[PDB]
Amino acid sequence: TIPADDIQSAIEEYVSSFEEVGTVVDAGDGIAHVEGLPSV
Amino acid sequence: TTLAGELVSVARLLDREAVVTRYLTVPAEDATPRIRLIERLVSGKVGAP
Repeated sequence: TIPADDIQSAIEEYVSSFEEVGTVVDAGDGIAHVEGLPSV
Repeated sequence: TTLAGELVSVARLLDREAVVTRYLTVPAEDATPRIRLIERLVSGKVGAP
């Protein structure tokens, strides 16, 4: 079942786990959206 | 049958914490931290396959 409310630790570590490349997801009119690049 | 039970249980677990689902559902290339995350969630809770 559900853990003992340690989920935040998991995710916070997932974030603390952060050569980097992103990918363009949208483009048009001179404006782009870039997925990735967690440290820009 | 226990595969089905545990998989629907972890589905409940996913729909219970939306933020962790958002995090593990990033469409990124080096997804390896994600996989760590998930086993970190149920390392000793469910079956191996």
